[PDB]
Amino acid sequence: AFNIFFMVYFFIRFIAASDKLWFMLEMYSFVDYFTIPPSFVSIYLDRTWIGLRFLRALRLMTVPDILQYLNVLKTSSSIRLAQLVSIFISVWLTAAGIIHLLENSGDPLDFDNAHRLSYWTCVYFLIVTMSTVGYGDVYCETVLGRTFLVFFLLVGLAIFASCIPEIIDLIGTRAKYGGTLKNEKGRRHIVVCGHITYESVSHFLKDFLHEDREDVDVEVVFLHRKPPDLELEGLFKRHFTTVEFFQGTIMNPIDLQRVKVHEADACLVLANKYCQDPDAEDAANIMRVISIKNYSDDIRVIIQLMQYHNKAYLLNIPSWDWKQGDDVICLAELKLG
Amino acid sequence: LKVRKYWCFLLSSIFTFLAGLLVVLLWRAFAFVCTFMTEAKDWAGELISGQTTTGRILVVLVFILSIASLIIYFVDASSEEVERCQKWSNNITQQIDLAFNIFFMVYFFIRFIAASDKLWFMLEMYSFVDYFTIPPSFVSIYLDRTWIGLRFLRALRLMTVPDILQYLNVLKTSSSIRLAQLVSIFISVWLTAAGIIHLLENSGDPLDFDNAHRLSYWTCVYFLIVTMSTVGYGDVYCETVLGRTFLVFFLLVGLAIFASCIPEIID
Ligand SMILES: CC(C)CCC[C@@H](C)[C@H]1CC[C@H]2[C@@H]3CC=C4C[C@@H](O)CC[C@]4(C)[C@H]3CC[C@]12C
Ligand SMILES: CC(C)CCC[C@@H](C)[C@H]1CC[C@H]2[C@@H]3CC=C4C[C@@H](O)CC[C@]4(C)[C@H]3CC[C@]12C
Ligand SMILES: [K+]
Ligand SMILES: [K+]
Ligand SMILES: [K+]
Ligand SMILES: [K+]
Repeated sequence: AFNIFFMVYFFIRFIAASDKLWFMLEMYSFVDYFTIPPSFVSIYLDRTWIGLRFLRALRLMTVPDILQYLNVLKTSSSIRLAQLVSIFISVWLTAAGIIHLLENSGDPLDFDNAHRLSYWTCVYFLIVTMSTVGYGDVYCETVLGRTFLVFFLLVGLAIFASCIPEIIDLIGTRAKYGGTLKNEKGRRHIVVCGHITYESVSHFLKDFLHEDREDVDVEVVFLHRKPPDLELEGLFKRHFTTVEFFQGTIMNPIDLQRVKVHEADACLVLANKYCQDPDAEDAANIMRVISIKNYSDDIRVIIQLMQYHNKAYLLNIPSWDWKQGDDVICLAELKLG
Repeated sequence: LKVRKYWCFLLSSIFTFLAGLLVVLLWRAFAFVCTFMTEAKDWAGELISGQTTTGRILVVLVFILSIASLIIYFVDASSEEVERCQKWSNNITQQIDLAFNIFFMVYFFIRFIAASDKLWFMLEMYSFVDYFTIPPSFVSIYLDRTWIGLRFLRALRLMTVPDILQYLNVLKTSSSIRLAQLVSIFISVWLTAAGIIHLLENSGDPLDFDNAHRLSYWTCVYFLIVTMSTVGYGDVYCETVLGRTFLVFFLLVGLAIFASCIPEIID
């Protein structure tokens, strides 16, 4: 019942083929040549043979094509991952079928040195070979089995060494920093963005959380684009109950929702004082204030500014209001003062 | 050993995980249809991170019994048999195991309170270790018989050593933190995988248990390092169906760990 469907599917593919000569030599059609015709012969002969039924595993390499036809796979990484997994599994299962047939049948024209091996033992034997472990508990004994193993060792080992490392890093690790900040009743928090480094965060947290000042239950939420390094991650661990970090940009309205800017007491924009171009640094920080004010107008913003002539741009923003608590800390004005 | 009660140990661990999973979901529904918790949640989170003086003691105390729990598992796996019945009062090893396990459940409860969301906490990797470790101890207490079970999961607790050292500010530079993470990950995976091989090979195939392969735990440790190095002497190899099945999955991922951790540890 399955084979008759595949021949009419083969005929449909034949009609759709642009050139018939190259279609007959296609890899997929070669699978159908050695699969369906044996079924009819076994029907007339009233006897069954395992034959080359292992070639059905080669049909798994068209799964990424099938998923792309239905638009299930969209991003490039998912397409690459699907191709590598499908190729590795199909080759692994097909090679195990070849070993299973050659070993169990025995040498041709005598068929007296048959080696009894289960198919799943051959699957286990194949993965030991591709990993280059080679226990030797299971090994090929027939001439044909060893002959195929010689060719497989040349090409099969390269597939394992190229697919598995690329599969692992493509999967990667789950995003450690992400998701929305959990809402709490009667909770006060501030959002700190801009120049977020280990030196800037540690210096800020020491001054912000000092037992010489009044005790207030305000927690700090950090938003930055680049993931933190190991030193910064350890610092956040030591302040687990009062400091939270999220990965994202203040210019993305989605990320502003994640950190709950509209519910924050104030937004603090740190600046890179040791920057090559003070004008470029000031322009980036000014755009951050515009993004925050665009999301909501009644949010207190405190921003570190590098040069005084850039202060006019912030003052000309319609939503900027010094009465409501918006402040500009100009390093050039304060230092020279 | 006429009838094996290993299913009772597995059923209780599955039931405990399922009961806790639905209770959290039911409590969310119960809360939906219907100040101390907030105060306790902040206090609990401060304790597990070792911010206060009592928090530092608990974090250090967690380190001490994490190694101790694994050590008593080594002497427990040295037994020739995997299943045996004995009075709990006769052996002092079971008594010490109970003393360590009761601490880990109250430590689990403290971590549960400190958790921001309870649903994701129940699915955490660390909590999965506690699901299959402590509930079997109580079942073995009532059944008056002991089983090796999944006690090898205690080695997974070693991956929190870098977190413990970071809580106490022992690790400061980035290189030391990276080195601690790689060493802890490699050792925990190596010891856990050896425990899986030791259990599967010694127990035998399920529902028959007649093809058991007698292997010591340290032989499995030696077998694992030969596998990850891709040397494969073949003097020691898996014979059971379940043992080979796990080896197939380990060869896909375990070999990558060795090839990525050891070169990075050396330099
Ligand atoms: C594309 C064509 C020309 C390639 C050559 C045809 C191939 C596929 C055919 C022709 C001869 C056939 C082989 C003849 C003899 C044997 C030995 C038997 O115990 C297993 C099958 C096996 C190994 C056959 C496999 C398929 C085979 C190799
Ligand atoms: C997270 C949950 C859903 C995963 C599935 C539950 C797992 C952990 C449980 C359910 C069935 C259990 C298995 C049932 C049978 C056996 C065979 C026995 O000789 C060794 C233990 C072993 C191998 C058990 C290991 C643990 C097990 C696999
Ligand atoms: K090798
Ligand atoms: K070898
Ligand atoms: K080898
Ligand atoms: K060998």
